[PDB]
Amino acid sequence: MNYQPTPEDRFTFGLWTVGWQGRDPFGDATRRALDPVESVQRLAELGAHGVTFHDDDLIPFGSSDSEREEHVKRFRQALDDTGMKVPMATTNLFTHPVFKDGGFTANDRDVRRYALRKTIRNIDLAVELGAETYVAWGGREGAESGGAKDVRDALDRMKEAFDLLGEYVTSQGYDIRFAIEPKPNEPRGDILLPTVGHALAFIERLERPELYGVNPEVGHEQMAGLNFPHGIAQALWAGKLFHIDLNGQNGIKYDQDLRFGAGDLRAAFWLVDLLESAGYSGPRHFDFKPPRTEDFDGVWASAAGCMRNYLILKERAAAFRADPEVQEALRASRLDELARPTAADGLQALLDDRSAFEEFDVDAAAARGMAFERLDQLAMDHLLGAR
Amino acid sequence: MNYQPTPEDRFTFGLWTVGWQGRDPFGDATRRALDPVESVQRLAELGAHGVTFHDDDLIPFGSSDSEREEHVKRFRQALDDTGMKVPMATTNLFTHPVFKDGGFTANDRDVRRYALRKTIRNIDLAVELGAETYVAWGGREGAESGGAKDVRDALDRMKEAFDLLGEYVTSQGYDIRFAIEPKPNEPRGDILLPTVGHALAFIERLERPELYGVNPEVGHEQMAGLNFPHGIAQALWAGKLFHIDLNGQNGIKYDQDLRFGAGDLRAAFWLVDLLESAGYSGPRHFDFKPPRTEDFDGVWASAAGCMRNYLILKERAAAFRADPEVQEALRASRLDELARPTAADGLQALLDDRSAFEEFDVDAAAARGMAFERLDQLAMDHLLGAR
Amino acid sequence: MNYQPTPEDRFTFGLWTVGWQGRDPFGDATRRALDPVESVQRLAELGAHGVTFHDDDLIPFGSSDSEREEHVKRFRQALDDTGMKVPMATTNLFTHPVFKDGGFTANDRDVRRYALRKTIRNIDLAVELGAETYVAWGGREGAESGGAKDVRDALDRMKEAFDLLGEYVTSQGYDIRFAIEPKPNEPRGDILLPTVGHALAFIERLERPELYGVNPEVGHEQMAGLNFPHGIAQALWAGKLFHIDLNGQNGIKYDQDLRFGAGDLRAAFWLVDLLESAGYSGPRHFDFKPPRTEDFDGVWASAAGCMRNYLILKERAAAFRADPEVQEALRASRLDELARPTAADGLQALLDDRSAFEEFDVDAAAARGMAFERLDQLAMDHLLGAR
Amino acid sequence: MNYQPTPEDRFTFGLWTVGWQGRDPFGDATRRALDPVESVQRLAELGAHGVTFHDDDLIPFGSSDSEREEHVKRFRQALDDTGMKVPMATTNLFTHPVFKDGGFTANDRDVRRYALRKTIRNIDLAVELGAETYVAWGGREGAESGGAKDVRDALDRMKEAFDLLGEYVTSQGYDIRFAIEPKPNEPRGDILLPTVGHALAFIERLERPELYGVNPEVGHEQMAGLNFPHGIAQALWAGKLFHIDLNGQNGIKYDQDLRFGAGDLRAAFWLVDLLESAGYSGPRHFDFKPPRTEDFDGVWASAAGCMRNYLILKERAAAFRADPEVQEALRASRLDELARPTAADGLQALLDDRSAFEEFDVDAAAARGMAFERLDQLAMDHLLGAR
Ligand SMILES: O=C[C@H](O)[C@@H](O)[C@H](O)CO
Ligand SMILES: O=C[C@H](O)[C@@H](O)[C@H](O)CO
Ligand SMILES: O=C[C@H](O)[C@@H](O)[C@H](O)CO
Ligand SMILES: O=C[C@H](O)[C@@H](O)[C@H](O)CO
Ligand SMILES: [Mn+2]
Ligand SMILES: [Mn+2]
Ligand SMILES: [Mn+2]
Ligand SMILES: [Mn+2]
Ligand SMILES: [Mn+2]
Ligand SMILES: [Mn+2]
Ligand SMILES: [Mn+2]
Ligand SMILES: [Mn+2]
Repeated sequence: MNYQPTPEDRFTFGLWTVGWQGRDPFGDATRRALDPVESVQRLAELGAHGVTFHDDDLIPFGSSDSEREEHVKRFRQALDDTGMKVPMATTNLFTHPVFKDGGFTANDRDVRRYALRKTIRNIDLAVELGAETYVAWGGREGAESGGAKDVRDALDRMKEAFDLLGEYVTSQGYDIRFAIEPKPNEPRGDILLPTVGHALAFIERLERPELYGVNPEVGHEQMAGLNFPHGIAQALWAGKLFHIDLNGQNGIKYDQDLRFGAGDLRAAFWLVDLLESAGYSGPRHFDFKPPRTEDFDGVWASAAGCMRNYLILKERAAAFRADPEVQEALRASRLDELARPTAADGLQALLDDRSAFEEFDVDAAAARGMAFERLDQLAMDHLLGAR
Repeated sequence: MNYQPTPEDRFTFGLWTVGWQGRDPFGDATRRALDPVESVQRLAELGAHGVTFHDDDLIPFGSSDSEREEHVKRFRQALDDTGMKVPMATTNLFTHPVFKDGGFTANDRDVRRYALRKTIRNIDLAVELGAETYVAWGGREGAESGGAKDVRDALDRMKEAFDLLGEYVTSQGYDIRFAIEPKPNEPRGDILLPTVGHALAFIERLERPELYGVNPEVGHEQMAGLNFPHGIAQALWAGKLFHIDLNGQNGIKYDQDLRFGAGDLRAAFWLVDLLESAGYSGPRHFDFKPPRTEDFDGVWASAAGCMRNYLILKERAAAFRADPEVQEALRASRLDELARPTAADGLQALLDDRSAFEEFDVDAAAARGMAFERLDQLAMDHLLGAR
Repeated sequence: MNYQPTPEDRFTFGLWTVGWQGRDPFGDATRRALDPVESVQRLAELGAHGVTFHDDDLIPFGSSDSEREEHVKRFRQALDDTGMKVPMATTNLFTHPVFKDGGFTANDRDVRRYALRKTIRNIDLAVELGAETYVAWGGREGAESGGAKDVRDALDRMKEAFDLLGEYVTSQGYDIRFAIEPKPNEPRGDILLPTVGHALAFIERLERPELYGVNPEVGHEQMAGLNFPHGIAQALWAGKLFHIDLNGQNGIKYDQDLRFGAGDLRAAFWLVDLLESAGYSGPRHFDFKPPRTEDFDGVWASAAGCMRNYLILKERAAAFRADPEVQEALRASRLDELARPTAADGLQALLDDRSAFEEFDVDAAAARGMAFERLDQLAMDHLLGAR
Repeated sequence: MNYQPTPEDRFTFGLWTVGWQGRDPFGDATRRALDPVESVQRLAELGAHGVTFHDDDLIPFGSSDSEREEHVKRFRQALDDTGMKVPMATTNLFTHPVFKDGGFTANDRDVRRYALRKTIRNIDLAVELGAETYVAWGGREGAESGGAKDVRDALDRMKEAFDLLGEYVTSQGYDIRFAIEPKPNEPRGDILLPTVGHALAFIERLERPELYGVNPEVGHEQMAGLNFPHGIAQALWAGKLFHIDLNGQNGIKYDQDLRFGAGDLRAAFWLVDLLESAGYSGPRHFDFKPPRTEDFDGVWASAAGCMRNYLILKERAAAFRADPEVQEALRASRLDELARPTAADGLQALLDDRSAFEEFDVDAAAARGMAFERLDQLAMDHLLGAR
């Protein structure tokens, strides 16, 4: 009873994940830097389907056009040697000090123009390597104090930047869509577009809303104490689940980025149940950090655990949905009824229907138990293999 | 140096606020029930502009049409005697046991039809009494376990219900708009549309989005650790701030509903700064609960404190914005620059502008300090009257 | 592969758990009251070992001595008929309005004397029914505002009350110990002795510290975002784990009291691992509330799930500790070394040991990986039965 | 109406506070390193009384005995030139990779011995420079996973280390006491002794408890959602408030370390009220980080704000306690009664007192209002200078 990933499972990792050196707010790096070529080779051996990158992970900041081309050629040869793909790319608009007050919403206009230029340069590269999605995480957009940022002005600036990127992609005829990734705080005291809901609402005000979706991260919605699977169902309902970041988090605290399955395990089960039942077909991307207590062996074990945990949860959710006893429990809890329209008969029919009010027996309806605890215990039995 | 409210300040209170008997999950009521007529009279004496109600606060559940009319006539006479208005009304779809699994999203179809009928009956009453806004708080919509609610089906049901209410209002020619009020949890384990962002996004999928806005509550966004003034700026940016619920909360815990100004005082200051500077012209509604430790004297002192605290914050934010030293600090922090377009010159101009990339001096830009702490201390000096 | 509880498993429940009518801050009861005799009989049938009670759960507040004796005789006959025991008892010092500002720390001296009298009356009853532990949950001790309670004065009053109860027990020659149960908030804004640590520290200032221990609750330490199993290890380290309250909670929010195993499942696994490995021999008490969505069938299914979940976790933690591959992993992570004294050689020997400083190779030591992720994945494999 | 600090106010700062370069988990330093001599001079000019240090802030890790002496001589001359003192010192047992699994509780025994040696070397230096308090923050003691640390073994190791340090100090005849500083998480997933309560309880198990107290930090207890002033009153009640770390934090999130007065302003007011009324006479130490958005001018403005905010709160709490109207309100809320013994008459007298039970009028007592909201509004009026 083994669970082996194959490239067909669509598992992807950022270069910055297995490549994290372990530098935290309180400590120095515990591991040497990894050459991107080595990460591509090691991930291919574990069964991953591909990798993602920020511009700065692949081409060191400040590289001349000569070194740039060299870094790209070497990477490209590693992808050719292993069959690994690059489904998503993003920009680093958070490390360099110039971004201390943001990229797209920095108060300084000069920095905002620079941020757009750095981004556009990377979209060209992403298209060349075949990415289908371009993510945007505005980690420096926000503030630590109230007077430092007028948020209405900041959203105008954020809209302006995304509308210019949409103009660029359409002008070039590229087949690439954008995915905004929300985070409530860290590194800024409060970050703009803090949750999936805030990001979905913002997209509706862009000039071409169809080019943009969300890239939610498990641990970021949990940093606000929200239900991850409910946020994802809202993103699927809106047709905006363009990409996803998988990891684990233990509650409202700093962003841990533990391997997928760590953190809230029941949430991980319901998330896999939802992705598989809704037919999500994008990459299963892991944005995690092998703890700094680990050496290289531990990095590879942590990345392998990410894939393993998804495969086990996939099997348990499938057995759960397939069990006839569960199907009867879902009927007993009226899941079937939730799926039917409340009033396909229309407004006038509802208004004339005495069974909906005048003669509705509230006490009989109220006495009906929901049977949700029997259903939840079947789900627990299935996750634990005690079924 | 006194701060007296007058009806011109637009301060409103729910009957359920000063009328809360003090029953909590762990204890019996500490105060006798108040007759709505008495609350109208006492609030008019403190300087309030009006009151709001849930159908069940005014007409006891189960009342025959005869008692209904009687409860309304008496209320109407109290409004005439004091000059108090009724700017908002709402429905109780949470107390009666029939609503244990929700109103609009209950799994039982019969309950969902009943919920719509109970709501429609109250919209007619609200219009008769002159309300301009009808709020919807789906406190029972959500779940305690994963299998109990398919959220995509639940959002279809929630959309269906709001679309039918929109059809009803337009069919009757009423001048009333709806305001959805988000809450992340309590009484359900997780509530649907948990934050202002989730509610704004949902409204964009309704058949007539222009009839719906949000009614955010200070304490509810703080229950998710979010920045209230940032959520309100997003609601104003979208043109959807239809009404607001003012109160205080000390962090992520049960919903406290303390008087306005209690809880996060700095957030209260920035919220008042924003409402007044954006020109919000709706009611300043207090949805709070005088602590159960209080007698009737304490209820009235708590409600008076609500208004007083808003008036003091209003004065301090106005002195803050009016101070020439603050105006120079805002320029020093580049608030002026955040308000200017990043690229009014257009995409092609940005792409050809070498000053935005090729010749951008990142190090010089990065070395520029934001001066946000000097600005924040001026704001602190102003709030404390140490300026 | 079934998991049947027997009285030998020591599973206990409060009358107030399966007896919760479902009244919440926002809603009326959804279930009729249960006669204590019926709960005793139903729990005996599910395999429980016993029940616990607050004075007010067994004898309705205000009962004359005649009704009191009657309520006791009936209960006593049900215990005799089923073989159920009563290992713990407690006092209700939170429901009646008189307790609105606390019991032992109320500002009114008269209420504090009354609280002690009500408690003493119940200790006599508890001893008569054979309880070995008397719990104290000061749910009303605390405040919603800063000036309302001087905490140093409040701790003097709390010490005085516990010292008088200790004097009473010793004077009567009773074999009963006290267990203080911490809760950070709810129903008060902030409760005194908010966590296990605060309660252990307070006990050290009592006149006879040996008579007092703690009764930690899973969900209460999680309401402060703390690690439950770490708090329990500290209570075991101090020799103060007198009783325990088992349930589930999903994070920092209102006190949910879900059935045990719900909430943080990994925490539940590590807690069972610790109770069983440390040899905890007290009752396994469930302080939970079957959700108000349930009818009587759902109440009994929820209580049965509590016991089932403990039994499954017990089996998985035992298989985890018994696996030779886990034993080698623990050695690989140096768990063996953590158990050895750092300096049994003494201070002078450590000071003269050049291998501890002057010649310590920090870089070699730092490069050693902890292998914690391999170990954690083995634990995950074991919990899920994927091992 | 100015608030100027003087050395008599006892304001102190760590070298690491104004010296923070701005490196965060997501970004590079934004400011150049400061020479400790320059910080001493600048702080003396702002009115500080002294500075504190970790060994590594003063003498770069790895320095030979020759460079060590040089770093000390230069520092010593700056203290002589300005009249600044050094009231506290501490050890860095968290930055170097060797400490990745902790100092005193690392699984590797060799690292634990090294940690003690590094600490002892610094206690000698601290005594030489005149420190009266030696702080211990075990930031790396804890874990990210359950199996990685047996907590009972870890507490044995932590007790062993503190007992050896106590043996060393007494053996040398030094007049220095230890202060343990709690933090619930960050950098480890969960840190041992997470709150003031956990640290006070642990001290009671040391061989010489009188040598140890706590160094609580505002932002750390708030990271667990706890009430800072209540934790401090418990530490004062126990006679263990040896030192204090002042700063601001906005809720449960990463450790922000904002300047004092930022964060929870009402908590800051009640904390100052308590320190001043209890007569705390130790240093008023600021452990904060000027935001990375700032240049050197902003660093100095942030440090000056720390002192200013304490002085303003000190004035408002003193006016609050001195107001006759407040004194009458405290009597109205029975603060006077909370300070009197509940039963100085003794147990037997309480048991025979019918006024405490048999004839206690619970309904009359329950109807008495606490008048806490009037009292809290007076406190708000006083903090805002609207009084
Ligand atoms: O920009 C980095 C990514 O876009 C993101 O997914 C980070 O790794 C933050 O979660
Ligand atoms: O339905 C009640 C209201 O709509 C709401 O504002 C409540 O008082 C919850 O906050
Ligand atoms: O007083 C009730 C109990 O002592 C306690 O365990 C409650 O059920 C709160 O958790
Ligand atoms: O060890 C550093 C200190 O002891 C501490 O106060 C830190 O600055 C963490 O808060
Ligand atoms: Mn993350
Ligand atoms: Mn991410
Ligand atoms: Mn509320
Ligand atoms: Mn509200
Ligand atoms: Mn509880
Ligand atoms: Mn309990
Ligand atoms: Mn800190
Ligand atoms: Mn500190």
